[PDB]
Amino acid sequence: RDSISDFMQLSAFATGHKNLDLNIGSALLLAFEAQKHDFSTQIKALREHITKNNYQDVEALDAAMKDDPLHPTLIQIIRAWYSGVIEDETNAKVYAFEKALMYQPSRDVVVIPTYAHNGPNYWVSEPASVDVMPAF
Amino acid sequence: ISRGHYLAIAADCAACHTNGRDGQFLAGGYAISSPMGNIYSTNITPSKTHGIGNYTLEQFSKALRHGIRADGAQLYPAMPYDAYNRLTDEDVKSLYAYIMTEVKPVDAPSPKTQLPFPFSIRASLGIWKIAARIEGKPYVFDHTHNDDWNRGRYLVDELAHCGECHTPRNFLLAPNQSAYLAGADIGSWRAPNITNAPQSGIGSWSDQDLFQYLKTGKTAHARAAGPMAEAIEHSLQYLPDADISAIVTYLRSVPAKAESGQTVANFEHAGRPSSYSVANANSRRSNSTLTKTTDGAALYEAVCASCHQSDGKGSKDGYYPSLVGNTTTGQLNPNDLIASILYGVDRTTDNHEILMPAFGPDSLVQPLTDEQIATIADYVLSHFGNAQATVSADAVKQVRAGGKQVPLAKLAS
Amino acid sequence: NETLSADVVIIGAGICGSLLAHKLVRNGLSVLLLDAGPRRDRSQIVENWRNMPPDNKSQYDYATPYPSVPWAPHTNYFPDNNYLIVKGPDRTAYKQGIIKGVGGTTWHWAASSWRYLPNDFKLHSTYGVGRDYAMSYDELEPYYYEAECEMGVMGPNGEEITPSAPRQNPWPMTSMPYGYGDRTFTEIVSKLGFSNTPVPQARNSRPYDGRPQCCGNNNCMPICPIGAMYNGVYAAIKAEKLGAKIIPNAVVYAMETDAKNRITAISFYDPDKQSHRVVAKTFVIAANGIETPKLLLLAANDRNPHGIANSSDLVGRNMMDHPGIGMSFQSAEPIWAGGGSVQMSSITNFRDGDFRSEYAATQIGYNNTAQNSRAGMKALSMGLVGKKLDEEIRRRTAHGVDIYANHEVLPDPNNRLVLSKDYKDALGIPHPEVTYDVGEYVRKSAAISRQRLMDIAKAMGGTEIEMTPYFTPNNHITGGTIMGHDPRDSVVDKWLRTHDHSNLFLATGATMAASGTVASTLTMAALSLRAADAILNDLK
Ligand SMILES: Cc1cc2nc3c(=O)[nH]c(=O)nc-3n(C[C@H](O)[C@H](O)[C@H](O)COP(=O)(O)OP(=O)(O)OC[C@H]3O[C@@H](n4cnc5c(N)ncnc54)[C@H](O)[C@@H]3O)c2cc1C
Ligand code: HEC
Ligand code: HEC
Ligand code: HEC
Ligand code: F3S
Repeated sequence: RDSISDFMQLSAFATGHKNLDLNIGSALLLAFEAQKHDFSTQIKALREHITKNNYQDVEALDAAMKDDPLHPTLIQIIRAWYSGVIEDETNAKVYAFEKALMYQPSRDVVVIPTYAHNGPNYWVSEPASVDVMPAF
Repeated sequence: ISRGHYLAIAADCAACHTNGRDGQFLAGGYAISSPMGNIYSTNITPSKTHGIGNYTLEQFSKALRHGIRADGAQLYPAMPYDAYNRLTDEDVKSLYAYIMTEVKPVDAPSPKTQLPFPFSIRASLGIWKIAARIEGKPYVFDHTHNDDWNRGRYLVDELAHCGECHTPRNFLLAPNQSAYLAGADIGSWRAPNITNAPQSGIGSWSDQDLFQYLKTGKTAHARAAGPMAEAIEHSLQYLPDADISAIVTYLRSVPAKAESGQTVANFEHAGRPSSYSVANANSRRSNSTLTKTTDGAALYEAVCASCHQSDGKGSKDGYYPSLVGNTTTGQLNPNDLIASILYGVDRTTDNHEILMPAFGPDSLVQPLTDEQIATIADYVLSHFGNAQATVSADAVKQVRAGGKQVPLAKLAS
Repeated sequence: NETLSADVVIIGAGICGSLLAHKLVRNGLSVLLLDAGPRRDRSQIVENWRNMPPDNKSQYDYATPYPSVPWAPHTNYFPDNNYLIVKGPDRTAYKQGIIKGVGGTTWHWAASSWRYLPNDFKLHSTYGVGRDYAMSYDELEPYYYEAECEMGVMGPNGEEITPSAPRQNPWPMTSMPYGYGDRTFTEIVSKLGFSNTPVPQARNSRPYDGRPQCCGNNNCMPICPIGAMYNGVYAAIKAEKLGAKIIPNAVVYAMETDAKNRITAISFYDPDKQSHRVVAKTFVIAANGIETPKLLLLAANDRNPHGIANSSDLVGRNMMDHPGIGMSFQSAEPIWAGGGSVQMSSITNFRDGDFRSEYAATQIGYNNTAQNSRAGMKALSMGLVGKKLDEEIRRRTAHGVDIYANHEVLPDPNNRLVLSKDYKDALGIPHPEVTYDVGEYVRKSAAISRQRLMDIAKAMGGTEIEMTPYFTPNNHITGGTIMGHDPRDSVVDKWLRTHDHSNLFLATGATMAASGTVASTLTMAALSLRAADAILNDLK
């Protein structure tokens, strides 16, 4: 629990989005510890860094950790939370879809491929502008 | 348009005397799946050879209200003459004029209904008619209420014959008047309770909601399906607005009738914020022709996540209905839900066609086994609508067979 | 299995075989569809695609939802099973994908049903290049229309778009409205002088057949979870409903000919490599443009040592396809791909002309598949973080544009389909091997289509301009079974009947004596039903 709670806290800080599914988090952490045994030590170290340096957002945290050994793990957990996958092969396990974070910033216009948007004829309307962040 | 044409449109005589989209209109030949079997509608066009062109006014009124043909035989109750008996003489002569003067004769015999013994002979029907208490004084203006109340009663009981399906039938398949507008199983489908009961019936429905339901069949809480699909797409969508207002006015005044095990209105059920696990189908990759995916959530997302979202609230624009807080899923009896899963929904209103695909064995989208219906309906019922009901393999297989078999049908063995 | 005897045995239970079986069983005959693969479910293909890692959603991978069976292997070009060895300097042009099962490749096809021009049937009579068909388009018109009605195809009913295929009775649907991107492409290339036209899509703009209308899931590639587009499974189960027999897991490998060269029986293997024999009055192959010549060469009898219907040495020869070059880039203005279907528009201005005597005519089309997965993957590619990650995701999914340009290839006998002498499968069948040469015709055509793509990129102002040096696979398996009147220079006649075997018809993709310039599966369906009528005349 404590590992998973700190896991969802670190993911909320790294992604910058407070609304994250808990099952997706628990499952992603399970796959993460499956891939490397020492993921818990790395996440405690990363939380320690963000707390001690008092990093407000993940942007300054990434800027100040461009060369430290804990950059790859943060980048890869962000990759797993967004893309929903961890590996780079065509047979990797997909752990979250329709809730993966890449499909959210373009959710209102771009339809999630297997879930229908509003109505059978929505695309008759003009789309939203690209310079506005909708939500999430 | 003419008074007779409007009266026929209101009475919905076209839906049951037309054999689908083809089968030129008012030539009959359309089969009703009565408990005894298929009852074929007769051709009503004024054809002198094969039609009813030789019919005169007295015989037409007799066939319309008391169920006797020109030859003298009785008409099967599948004709709603028990409720059609109460139109006034002006209305019956208006329908006479509409039939002989406004519909083209067509020279094509309709199929003859062949009923199993002892229902093969259509002569014992007089005993059922006298036992059913059909007669039947023609309608008169009740002066206790306003004009709209009487007009709504006229459409409900005389023209639209709501009690033909919304009033349960007794042992003799006669209208059990005591539970007036309380719903009944009419085969694979079930007409629900529509009385003024705030929980069992439509008493809690807003007036605009009932008006939209009666004019289009599409609203945020209920969608007309099956028998309402045909009834609305054939009778009510062309019917003028004031008569819809009279209808809702009367439905707001009918006495209440409670159903067993109801606590909230059928459209007042909250949804469980639960979904499937995406990871579980990773074990199901490279695994075509699904038979192993037995979990309710996995099947639900496999077939039903596209239209009704994983949250079960449907489309934003409303074309895909909100399964949460919907009467079909919120009814205690899943016969509406099971029938919706089995046959889909097809309703053509203003030449615009609602259609949700069937998921029976003859589906073209995804023909899926009966156990899959049962598990899917169980998940839908528990998570999004009324969680107090259950759906089993036997119930869905029964509805596939054509609804529960009435005891009388066993006499034909 | 003792005999599985029938009036007609027709092989390949795809759209070809399913439509053939439905038309034949609608006339009251005995029909045996066979297919090399098992059954599949739409919902399971949907879920398999649902859990497939988005890296293969970035680069278009449509197959892994559909499993591959060891006895009947189908082509996969993400990590390759080496099923289809292709050689020649233009080898990459022939990396054609297929699926084996109840529905075939048509299980996952983009629903671009098209009509050929009459000139496409008389190219050598019109330009002195290519080859002429055994018949004309007016002969095939009513068959083509009945296929359009059967599948439930949308089309641009009233528009004088370009000189194109004439129609006699109009289209049983109206095309669904464009998405934003299709409108933008149309206007910008109307400014560019290119004529963009709607694609005719075998989908539901309104409920029909009992299937709801398209929801714009933009996942026609590979599979819709709604059944709003046509699939061969529809005709398959429809034929099954009328009493026709289907058999999964039936891999044909041999056949027998009597003294009159008429086919008495053929022999297939089940997954357990059990040989079962089937005997029928009529024998017809409707499998694929690669599978059919494979079967023909595989069972070369003593009467036909070189191969079945190969007396002219033209089985698998003259291999046709559309050499394509596909492009991806980032638009200056938002393009917003993902609205509606997966293909809605294409440029058809260059589908014909007097230039055809020198170089090939080309079709420039656009992919309407959602760029959201590609955008997310490319945004994560340089490891960008925070809000900037979402901004980059949004700009990449709003500015990603995907084009392609296909050509027309002339019949080359050297374009061959030798059976591999080095690779084999679970049943021991020699795996297919092709050797493709694109030809100076298509080289000259590409020399101009490339300029056209440079102009299409420049006028709209794309960034990250990516160009492949090779030809992309357009998966139109035509040629190998050429039509004609002379038995010494062809295999089958205008009624699809083989010259060597009067009992053998070939309703396959390889039938087309020319590849044309556009999609050609609806031509294939028209041919299949023409063969159905020929079988009707033969047996009645
Ligand atoms: C990525 C892609 C995009 C495409 N886009 C388009 C497009 O836009 N427009 C268009 O018109 N077309 C397009 N196509 C082509 C189209 O999808 C197919 O060519 C079409 O389905 C025709 O296939 P078929 O019916 O001939 O074969 P299929 O239906 O695929 O196969 C028939 C069956 O034959 C069986 N079989 C094969 N060999 C044997 C054997 N030896 N013994 C027994 N059974 C056997 C197999 O089991 C198979 O199921 C595309 C194809 C691909 C791959
Ligand atoms: C005369 C015009 C009426 C009126 C006012 C109503 N009915 Fe019907 N109806 C039928 C069936 C099978 C259903 C249930 C569909 C399902 O289970 O999904 C309905 C539904 C309704 C409602 C909705 C109320 C609800 O609880 O969902 C209402 C308000 C309603 N009806 C009123 C079938 C029939 C008929 C079959 C022959 C007949 C006639 C009518 N209905 C007539 C009427
Ligand atoms: C589908 C329900 C239904 C409705 C609604 C309906 N009918 Fe019929 N009708 C029937 C059936 C069923 C029969 C035959 C029943 C029998 O033989 O016992 C019949 C028989 C008749 C007959 C006898 C003709 C013959 O040859 O048997 C007449 C006349 C007739 N209907 C007129 C009407 C009129 C007028 C209306 C007003 C629109 C109407 N019906 C509405 C179903 C219906
Ligand atoms: C996009 C095709 C589609 C599919 C697939 C689909 N639905 Fe629906 N469904 C609809 C539409 C559209 C309606 C309402 C029709 C209208 O408003 O015109 C509807 C209505 C319903 C109704 C009846 C609502 C009412 O008031 O009568 C139920 C119950 C339902 N859906 C549940 C399901 C379930 C459970 C599944 C999956 C097993 C499913 N649907 C699959 C589109 C679909
Ligand atoms: S995925 Fe389906 S909803 Fe339409 S866009 Fe393709 S047929």
